[PDB]
Order: sequence, then C-alpha cells, then structure tokens
Amino acid sequence: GLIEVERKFLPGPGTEERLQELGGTLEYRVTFRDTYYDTPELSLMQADHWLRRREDSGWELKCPGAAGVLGPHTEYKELTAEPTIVAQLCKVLRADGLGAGDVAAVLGPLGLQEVASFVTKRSAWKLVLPQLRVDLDTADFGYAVGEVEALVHEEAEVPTALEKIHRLSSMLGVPAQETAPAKLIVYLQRFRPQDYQRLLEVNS
Repeated sequence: GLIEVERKFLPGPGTEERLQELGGTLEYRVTFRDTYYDTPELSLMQADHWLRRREDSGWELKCPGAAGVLGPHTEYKELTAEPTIVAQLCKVLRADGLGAGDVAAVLGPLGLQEVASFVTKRSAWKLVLPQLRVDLDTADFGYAVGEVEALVHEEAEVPTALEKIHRLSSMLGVPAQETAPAKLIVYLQRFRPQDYQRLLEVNS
C-alpha cells in the first residue's frame, strides 16, 4: 500500500535544465522490461487497474485510490505482495476464493493474458525539499513521456501531494490542461490498435 500520486506529461527540450535549476538531481538511470496482462475484454484497464510483471523482478498491481472522485490516472496504490495482488484481482474480476498465494497460478483460472511486453529506459530525477520525483521515460518503440510523482503512505496525504505535483508541473512548463498517455496505451495504439480502439469505445 504505497500510494503513487502522478501527472504524466510530454517532456520538452528544456525539461531537464529546469529540473536542475530547481535544485533537482538525477538519482539513477535504469532499463527495465515490463509485461502487461489483462482478460480478452480488457476488464482491468476498463476498471483502471494495471497488472504487470517487471521481468526478473516481480509482479505489480496498480489499484486506483480515488476512483470517481479524482480525475482518472492520478492516484494509484502499488500492490507488490502477491497474496494481496491475488485478493484484489479476484475482487475486480469477480472470481471467488481461489485459494491463491501467487499470481502465476492465478493467470489461467482468471482468463488473464499477456497484452504487451516492452523495454523502457528511465532517467529518475529527485527534488529534495519530504520529496517529489520526476521520471523521464523513453520506450523502445520511440515514445518519450514524463511523470511528476509523489509517493505517500496515507490517503489523507493525497490532496497536498496533488497541489505539490501541480505546482512543480507548472514550473517545468507543462500547460495546466496538457495530458499524456501511459506507455502501455501508446503501445496498444501502435501494435494492437483493435485493443486501443475498444478501450476508447467502451470508455464512452
């Protein structure tokens, strides 16, 4: 139950320089491979849940922290304990008690399948005020996207995190009303358009 509060944006030529000028430091660069999973009907995505396997690492379910109330794609609790990931997968897909301690065992009984696997290179920036993060991601299919991010522990901490993230974003030059899609979504646009389209359709 670590809570990610986030705002994606398309980085510009001056993004990194502005981050430096604000006292930000580049903490690490990292390449990782992620495989995303869903049912044929895309039940998780439609529920704004995001299941992936970080290759060589472990599983993660992103669970929306304020569905309905907040605008979408703003707040996620990141589940990494597999017994909890399973419990929650069964909850959203409406399967019963499976008796499952692990996701791999749960994949077939729940009708979950691989929908994407791709490599990302990340530059991870921190701002040391108690801290904000700015990840700059370039996926292996050419899409560059950024994310201003706060990690909190309490849902009570979320309104403040939002304000902080909104304010950092302005200072980086991101128009109040700009949005940018997740890497996964540009992946579907490019390689599985029929899935991208069904997601825009059913979301109307």
